[PDB]
Amino acid sequence: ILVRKNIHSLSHHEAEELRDALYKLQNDESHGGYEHIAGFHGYPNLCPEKGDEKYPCCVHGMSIFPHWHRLHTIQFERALKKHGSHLGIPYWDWTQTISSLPTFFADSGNNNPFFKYHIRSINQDTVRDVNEAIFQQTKFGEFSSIFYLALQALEEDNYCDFEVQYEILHNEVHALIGGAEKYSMSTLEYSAFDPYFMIHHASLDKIWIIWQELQKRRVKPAHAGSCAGDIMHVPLHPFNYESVNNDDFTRENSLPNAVVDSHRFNYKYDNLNLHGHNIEELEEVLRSLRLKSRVFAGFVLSGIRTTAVVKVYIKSGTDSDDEYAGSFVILGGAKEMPWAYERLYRFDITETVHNLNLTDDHVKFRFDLKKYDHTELDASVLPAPIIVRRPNNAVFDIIEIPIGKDVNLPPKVVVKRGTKIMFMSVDEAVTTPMLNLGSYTAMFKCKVPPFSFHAFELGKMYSVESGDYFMTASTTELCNDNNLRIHVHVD
Amino acid sequence: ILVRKNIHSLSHHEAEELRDALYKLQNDESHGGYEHIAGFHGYPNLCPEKGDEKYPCCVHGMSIFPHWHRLHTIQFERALKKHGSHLGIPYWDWTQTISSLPTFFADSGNNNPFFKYHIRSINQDTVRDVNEAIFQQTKFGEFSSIFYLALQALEEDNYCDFEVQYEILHNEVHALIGGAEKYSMSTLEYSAFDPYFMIHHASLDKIWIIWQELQKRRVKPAHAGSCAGDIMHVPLHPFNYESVNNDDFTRENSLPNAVVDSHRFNYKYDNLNLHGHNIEELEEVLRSLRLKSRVFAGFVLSGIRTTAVVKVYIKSGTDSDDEYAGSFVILGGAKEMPWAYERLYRFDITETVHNLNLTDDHVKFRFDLKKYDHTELDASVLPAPIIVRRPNNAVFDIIEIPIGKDVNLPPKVVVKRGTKIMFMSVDEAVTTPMLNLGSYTAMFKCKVPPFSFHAFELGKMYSVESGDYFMTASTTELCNDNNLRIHVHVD
Ligand SMILES: [Cu+2]
Ligand SMILES: [Cu+2]
Ligand SMILES: [Cu+2]
Ligand SMILES: [Cu+2]
Repeated sequence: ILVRKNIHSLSHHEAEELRDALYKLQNDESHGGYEHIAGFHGYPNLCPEKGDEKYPCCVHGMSIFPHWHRLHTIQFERALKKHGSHLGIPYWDWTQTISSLPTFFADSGNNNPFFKYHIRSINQDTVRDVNEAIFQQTKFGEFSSIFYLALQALEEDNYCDFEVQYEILHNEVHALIGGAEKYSMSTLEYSAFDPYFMIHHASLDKIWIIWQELQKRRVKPAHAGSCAGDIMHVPLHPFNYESVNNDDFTRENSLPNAVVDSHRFNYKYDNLNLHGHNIEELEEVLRSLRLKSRVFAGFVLSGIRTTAVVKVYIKSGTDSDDEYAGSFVILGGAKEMPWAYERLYRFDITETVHNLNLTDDHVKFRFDLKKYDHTELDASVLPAPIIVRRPNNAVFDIIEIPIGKDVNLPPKVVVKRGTKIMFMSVDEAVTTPMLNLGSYTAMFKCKVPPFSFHAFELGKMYSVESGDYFMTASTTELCNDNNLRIHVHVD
Repeated sequence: ILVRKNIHSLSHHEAEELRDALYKLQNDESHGGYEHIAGFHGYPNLCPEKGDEKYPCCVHGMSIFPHWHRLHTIQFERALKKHGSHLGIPYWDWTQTISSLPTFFADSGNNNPFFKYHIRSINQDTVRDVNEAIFQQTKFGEFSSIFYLALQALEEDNYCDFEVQYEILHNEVHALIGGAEKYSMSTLEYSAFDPYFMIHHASLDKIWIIWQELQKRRVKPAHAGSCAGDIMHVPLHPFNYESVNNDDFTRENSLPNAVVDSHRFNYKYDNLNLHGHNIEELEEVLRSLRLKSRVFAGFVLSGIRTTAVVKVYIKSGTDSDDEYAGSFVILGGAKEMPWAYERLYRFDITETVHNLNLTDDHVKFRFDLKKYDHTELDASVLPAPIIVRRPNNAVFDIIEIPIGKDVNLPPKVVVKRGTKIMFMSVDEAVTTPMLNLGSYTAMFKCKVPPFSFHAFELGKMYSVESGDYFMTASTTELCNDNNLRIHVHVD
């Protein structure tokens, strides 16, 4: 019987309840206190039952990334109501044209509890190094910045391929807000303490909702167990571990398959509209993208044990003229629990490609540069972008063009039974054999037969069948000249 | 309405029909001829629809190894009846004490069509280099040689862990019969032509049958799709390809899930007794093994693109005194289609170990020597034996002790939900951390967290839970000092 009203439709009278509730919680050091709730995600680490090895309970990159967050956000909200609340956590639609940071934060003075919070555990206040994060261009379709990504998440079908777009989209915000500060909102291991953090995740949660049932309207209900669900059949840590917020709902309903439905944790949003668009209205904008063929840059991101950014630079035919193809962010931090996107990260680079006039399957590759919160780091681990072209009219097929030679990436799962696959003949040195489904992981360690062309993967081709595939080098030796062994998988 | 009567209970009158039927087939060069039927398995290769790359349709090592064979044997039999037969293909129980090779073969003179056959395609007659393959010791339990293996196949539960024991057992015979001859019955790429071959596989088929329903008597019905079945949902090549024996039954019922039941291809055996033991009687002998703890030497055999033998030598405490721990055979041949046992190969070495007095989990390893049809070959690719101890009373649990350092093998699947696992602390240089379930294949490529001991795998321990596991080196560097990354799996 609670509701997360918009932070914009907020009223002075309403504003009070929020500040009072949060303050009372902030000055609370009990297991249900604010210094303890923010401790779940960032530092200090806990989860493992006395493993004396710490461990960030923050679940990022995993298939349940949104599941652990959706429950944590309600944990924050529930803790408030218990401390004297009236309305739910205010959400902020940061997709729309941002003219300035919410006055709910900016009001640093008057000791606003929503702008920052004193860690208390190891001192240090929650500081933020705001970034531009603005520059209008055009709304209502083709909205530059944020919105596109968010709208590109609802666009995606299936949940496992959606989760990626869901996270990456939310990864952006964290950066601009926390900037490059020590214990900022961008620093995974501390971003949890920030007042915004607790409420920001709610803003993202709302997007999940709109998409959740949005799928139902496409005879493609995706929510609980769909694809990589073996990871879901396990309670969210440390919500289940005996030392949680002790909130009957959380401590027990910590199971991912239970947190899948929001109408269970007693709370609803004032609306289900994004960027001023209603579900039916917004569903139209989505139809716009699908009406225009766009080339995407596949990414098989993997845990870099740290949060940072990455500027995608497209090579030009001139001589080397780079190009700001865009830029995304990867959350994380040393001591984080290992993760690796099983699914590809749909990233649009359409226009950028058309400028230098290159083909998706034809000789097309680029060299991007990544960067930590502030300093430069090993841009090495790309891992080799896996170009993917999504045809316009008549979609939900998507083509997948891996590569041939100098490719770098573990088994990529484009999933979405019915998807198309191919290979990049990049580098003429290597022809177009590329074994195919060698056999099982064992064989995948490169052990191709004596010229016995176990055909299946040729030049510019395609697929349609599902199941478990694979792609190894034409010959045994031509395998170790780049480690060609991308184990593609379906479903 | 046909029957495969024993080759021993055979009578002169009956013998004729068999010789006539086979002869008429042998001198038949049509698509349903004998030179064409034997062509399905060995050379010349076919299967792929005009891939001009040949391809041995012989399916060995795969989970459907017995499925493709069971259908081929009926193909041979059906071809005969169509050419004038009366009884089914005679089976020979080679498990029992062998006093001498069947007189159905030995009768070289009189131009016996069952002793050999002229390839005709590329000349050369079917020759065999018989091996001793005898030496009585004791029957009715603990029968040295053959029978043990066969009885060790019915012993095993589940079908995927059975198929291995099923093949390896049948792999033996091939050797002794073909010996070390060019186009012998031991040479995969030609063994198909041999008259025995066509009938021998029928002998093995009978064992599959007795085991098939034998399981049903243990409330554990395993036949069609059980474990690795994705490989079954595909017709057996080239039985389906348009150019098969054109036998309505084969050409159509080529689907593995259909060949699972024999009572479908119109044919039954004169009995279902092995080594003179009835199903109920034999089921007792099985109860004997389970009543005595036996240590086994796990094996994750993988396609060596050739058929050969391997002598397991156990190291002694003396100084290096080896020991004839036994010996098995691996069928195959250059140009063969890639295979790799997903499941482990149960091989008993009990007594051998007790002599030098060593412990399964404790410092225990051995160096075996493998050999091609006649010459020595790279004994390299072991791959590191994965010792497994099967406790007596109260079985169907099996313990799995992999290893720590200098281990070599892809993801091993002990399956059998409820199985136990551990690790060999062999080599004190490496302690007992061994990460555990790092994450997904991506993470498995070694990328363990910063000392963050994602506990699960410790010293002499165990398991019980199912699902997909894994085991990586304690530290990132300690991983590449042997490539510790055996991806264990259950179910
Ligand atoms: Cu987080
Ligand atoms: Cu977050
Ligand atoms: Cu065979
Ligand atoms: Cu065989």
